[PDB]
This record gives sequence, structure tokens and C-alpha cells, in this order.
Amino acid sequence: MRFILTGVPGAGKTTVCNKLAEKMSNLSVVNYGDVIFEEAKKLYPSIIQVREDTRKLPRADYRNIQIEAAKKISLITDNLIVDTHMSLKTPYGFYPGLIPETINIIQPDGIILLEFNPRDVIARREKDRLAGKRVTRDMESETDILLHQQVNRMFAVSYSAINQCYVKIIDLTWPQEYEFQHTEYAVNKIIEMLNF
Amino acid sequence: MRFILTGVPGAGKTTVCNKLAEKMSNLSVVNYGDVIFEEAKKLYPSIIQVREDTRKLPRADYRNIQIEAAKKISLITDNLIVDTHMSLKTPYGFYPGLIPETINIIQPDGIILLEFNPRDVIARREKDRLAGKMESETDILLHQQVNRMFAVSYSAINQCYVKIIDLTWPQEYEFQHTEYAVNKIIEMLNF
Amino acid sequence: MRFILTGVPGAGKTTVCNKLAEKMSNLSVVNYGDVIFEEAKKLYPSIIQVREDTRKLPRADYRNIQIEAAKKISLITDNLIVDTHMSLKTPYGFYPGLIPETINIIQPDGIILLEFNPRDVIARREKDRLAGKRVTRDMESETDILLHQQVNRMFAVSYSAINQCYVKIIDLTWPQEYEFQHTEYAVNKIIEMLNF
Ligand SMILES: Nc1nc2c(ncn2[C@@H]2O[C@H](COP(=O)(O)OP(=O)(O)OP(=O)(O)O)[C@@H](O)[C@H]2O)c(=O)[nH]1
Ligand SMILES: Nc1nc2c(ncn2[C@@H]2O[C@H](COP(=O)(O)OP(=O)(O)OP(=O)(O)O)[C@@H](O)[C@H]2O)c(=O)[nH]1
Ligand SMILES: Nc1nc2c(ncn2[C@@H]2O[C@H](COP(=O)(O)OP(=O)(O)OP(=O)(O)O)[C@@H](O)[C@H]2O)c(=O)[nH]1
Repeated sequence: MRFILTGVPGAGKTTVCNKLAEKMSNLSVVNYGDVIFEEAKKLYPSIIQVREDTRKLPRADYRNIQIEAAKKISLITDNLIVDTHMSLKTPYGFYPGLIPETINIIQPDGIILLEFNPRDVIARREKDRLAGKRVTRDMESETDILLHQQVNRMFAVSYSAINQCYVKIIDLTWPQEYEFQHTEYAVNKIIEMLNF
Repeated sequence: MRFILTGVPGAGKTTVCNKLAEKMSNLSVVNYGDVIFEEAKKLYPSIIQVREDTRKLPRADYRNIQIEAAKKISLITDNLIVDTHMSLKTPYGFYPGLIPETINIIQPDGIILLEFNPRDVIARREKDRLAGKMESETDILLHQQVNRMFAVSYSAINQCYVKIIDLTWPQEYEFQHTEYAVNKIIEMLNF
Repeated sequence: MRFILTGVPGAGKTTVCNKLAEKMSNLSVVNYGDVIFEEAKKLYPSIIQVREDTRKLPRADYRNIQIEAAKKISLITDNLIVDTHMSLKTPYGFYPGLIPETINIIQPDGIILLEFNPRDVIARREKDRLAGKRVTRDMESETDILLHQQVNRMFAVSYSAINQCYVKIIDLTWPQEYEFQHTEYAVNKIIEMLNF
């Protein structure tokens, strides 16, 4: 099947993607941002080198790369998880991470949201910064993260009302018995979905 | 007027629909699911015999039935209540009961969401089940919030009303919720 | 830039609009519904003399006035704020204040939501009937106002899923240490947005 996998950043979503790829042969796990960066370098190289470079040029060009990234992902034939974000926080507010052409071209069966406890999100984001990852990203509060996760629900139901797809919310907000168990439980629920 | 009437399953929406059919003529109450299931046994006799088998159908085939099922309803005159569900829970997640075209074909004035206390829902579902007819109060809270988000999306898209009928208070006598819901809806139809 | 500015009624949104236009230079502030009153008088002057009189216009020609109002607003060329409502409570339930035409015609960059604590909203709506503004008393509860605000978020995020715009939630729910502090805060957050 096809599913779009989403959650707030820095909370373990990549750990879920990396571990799915390892436990399922009949599965491609692609990162929509990676492909968008890849197809950007292609179209205009002197203007594109690093990952952040994507944002600089006008939306007319950025949209047209999102179209082509989507089309390539659409060539994938086996099971597909597309790793993406329902929305990003900006000084102007939240902004959709998808565009409507992304869902028409990928024709996913549904959207998966990983919902984390905000205290975990804060802890994990702060130990990665201490290691050296996501420097000068604002320390968000518990209610910031809560607000982001609700908004994410709304975006996804909107896309469901428009495109007739499933909306699957995985609860990872309980206390872990051991480390990386949240990702373990996410990874088992998602394979159960692909195998049902 | 025409309203889409909705709520989580097993909670009393069917009792509300029946007491409308009892207490207000000049009004057609139509169960959208029954219409759809019937129309599925006409076109694909073989594949469908469980209402659950409606999505074994390829998307284009399942779309087309819900279009047709909508057209028949669409041909009705005077007041009309279309009983259905904003979403249903499946192993892949929440899925919408309406499709984009359903709303335009039927041109409803608004959507009605019957909202219950999840504790009354657990109790009611288990009562029924005991007489022949699996979710926590958190699962049910989530479901009612999703239906609320589906409703508001359908309203932004087709410019219709979104009526939330609050049935979450404790009853002073049995079937009070149902009275209250029917009176609120009849008052909406007459105004 | 262009933002649509919204909030439950009677809570402080018009105060915010007035303070913005008196403070930040060369910023246009427009109240969609005032523009709609004018457009209905120039068009139907025998039948609407009070703005409240538009109800008995056919819903089909009222819609046309919203478009004509939207078309006028769309010719403003500097920074722009459109004061309006995401939804209003009627006896048929909530109804959207915008129409799709309004947003495609105005091409707003963003939607701004002023979120208030419902006790403040009740208190403000009360002080304003004592100042002879409204003739009749508002009986919405605390939970009515939370509900109205929750529905307004969902409308905002839908318009953003559909039109690809920002959704900015300005939290005015904390308690005021002094008078008019919320309004001050929302004004300064919005100006910081426009000068970013
Ligand atoms: N100690 C510990 N760390 C965890 C646990 N679960 C997740 N993490 C850490 O939390 C961080 C998760 O961040 P990522 O998985 O890289 O998130 P991301 O979505 O890829 O970030 P973006 O690329 O910006 O979208 C990693 O450093 C994980 O090691 C846990 O149970 N215990
Ligand atoms: N996916 C899913 N569908 C359900 C569930 N429960 C009920 N349904 C749907 O509900 C329809 C049957 O009518 P019900 O929804 O049970 O009854 P009602 O209209 O809500 O009214 P009451 O019986 O008084 O509660 C079927 O077509 C099912 O698809 C559920 O737990 N999961
Ligand atoms: N005393 C006091 N009043 C306030 C404060 N903040 C807002 N208000 C009042 O709240 C009331 C509502 O203000 P607005 O919403 O800006 O004006 P409105 O035209 O009456 O209504 P809308 O435009 O629909 O929002 C006004 O009478 C304001 O003066 C405050 O901090 N202290």
C-alpha cells in the first residue's frame, strides 16, 4: 500500500523510518525532503547545493520541483512509506508541508501521524542539540508541541475529506519501559497495517 | 431544509432518526449506508454480501455507487435528514463516510453532529451487544474530534452549517438525550 | 503582505485593528463586513438600510456582494489586514464567514487567529453592553466560546490545506497583569510579523 508518515520534528520519526526499512523487504521508505533536495540539485545546480537551499527561490519554482519529486515517488511499485511533515512552524504561522498535487500524484491510501508526549519531544530535541544537531532551533514549550500536533491532525483530516484517504493516529505518548520502545511499537503497528 | 445527521456509532443516532420519522412528517429520514449497501448488491451481486465488503471494491467502483446512492436521495423534496457517519474507524485508521461529490449532489444546508459522553457510549454499546446487536473513552473522544474536523472541512469546502448538539450531560430520566436531540432538530427545521 | 485577521466577536479584535493602523505606517486595515455593507447599499439601497438587513437578500446575490467586496479589497497594494470572522454562530449552527472566492481573489499570505480566555470574552462582551454598544445580552457560556474557538482553528487549517497559506495562532489567553495588555501584545506580535 501507500502511506504518508508524519509527526512533529526531532521526536523519533526518522528512527521509525530507518527501522521500518530494516524489518520489511517489500517496502520502500522514501523521505520526501530528500527527493525534493535531489530533484532540486538536478534542475538548477549553481542555485542549489545544500539542503536549506531549497527555500530561497520563489514558490513557483519550488512548487514545480515538489510536483516532480512526487511523480518519481509515484514510479515506486511495492509498499511505500513517504516520510514527510503535515506542517512547519514559521514566524508567519504554520505552513502546510504538502501541496495538493503531492497527494494526487502519490494517491496514498492514508496518512499516519506519530503523536508523541511533548516532554519526550523536549528531552530528545535537547539531547540532540547537545550532541550537535538542529542548532539555533527555538526551544519549544509543552503547549507549542501540543498545538503543533493538533494542527497536524486538522491538516490530515482536511486532506482526507478532499482525497478520500485513511487517517491513522498512533499513540506514542505513554511512558517507555525501555529506550526506543516508542519507535518499536510504532514500527510494529505500521507493519501490522501493511500485512493485514 | 436538508441536513446530514451524524455521530459515533452505537450511541443513539438511530433512536433519534426513528423519533424524527415518528414526530415530523413532511420529512424523509434516509439511512445513507442502507442505500449504498443495497445499490452495491444490485451492481456487484457476487463480490458484496457483507456491508464490510464495500471497500473490497476498487476505488472507482466504490465512488460510483456512492454517487448513484446520492442521486436517488438528491431527487427527494420537502425537509430531508440523511443519517450517516462522518467517519468510521478501521485497522488503517479513520475513513470518511461521504465523498466530495456526495455533498454537492445532495446540496445539504448543514451537518448535524450528535455528541455524547463517551461513558454513556461504552455503556450503550455494551447494553445493545448483550441483546444481540472494544473502544475506551479516549478512543471515543478522538473519534468525536475527528468527526468535528471532517464536518468543518466539509463546511469550508461547500459553505454549509455545522451544528454540534451537546448530549454529554447526565440524564435526569432515561431517553432524555434523545428527546433533547429531536427537539433541537425539529426546532431547526421549523425556524 | 496580506493577512486575514479573525477572532470571536466582542473580545478585542477591533481594538487591535485600530491600534495597528495608528502605529505602523502605510498599513491598510479593512473590515470585510463594513465593505460588504457599503456594497449592499450601492447595489440594493431600497431594501438594506441597516447592515443587519442583508439576511433577506437571496443567498445567491449576497454571495455576489462578498465577491465584489473581495474584488475591491484586492486592489490595495501596501501591507494589508482584513478584519473578519472565520465563523459565526447561527441557530442552524456555525457558518463560515469567508467564501472561496474571497481567498483566491484576495490571495492572503496568512490567517491570524486571536485566541482569548473565555472569561475575558464574557467580561468584555458585558462591559460593552453597559457602554450602550449592543442592545441585547450575550448568553454564550465559557464552553460555548472554547467550542467557537476550536471550530475557528479547523476552518483556518482547512483554508490553509486548500489555499496553501500560513495559519498564525496568537495566544491571548494568559491573565492580564495590567489593562489592555492583550491588545498591546497582539499588536506588537502582528507588527513584528509584517517587518520580518
Ligand atoms: N535516549 C533516547 N533517545 C531517543 C528515544 N527515542 C528517540 N530518541 C532520539 O530522539 C532523536 C529523534 O530524532 P529524529 O528521529 O532524527 O527526527 P527527524 O524527524 O528525522 O528530524 P528532521 O530531519 O528535522 O525532520 C534521536 O536523536 C533519537 O536517538 C529514546 O527512547 N531514548
Ligand atoms: N468501522 C466501524 N464501523 C462501525 C462500527 N460500529 C458501527 N459501524 C457502522 O455502523 C453501521 C450500522 O449502524 P450503527 O452505526 O451500528 O447504528 P447508529 O446509526 O449509530 O445508532 P444506534 O444503534 O442507536 O447507536 C454499519 O454499516 C457499520 O459500518 C465500528 O466500530 N467500526
Ligand atoms: N477594560 C478593558 N477592556 C478591554 C480590554 N481589552 C479589550 N477590551 C474591550 O473589549 C471590548 C471589545 O473590543 P473589540 O472587539 O475590539 O470591539 P467591537 O467592535 O465591540 O467587537 P468586534 O469587532 O466584533 O471584536 C471593547 O469594549 C474593548 O475596549 C482591557 O484590557 N480592559
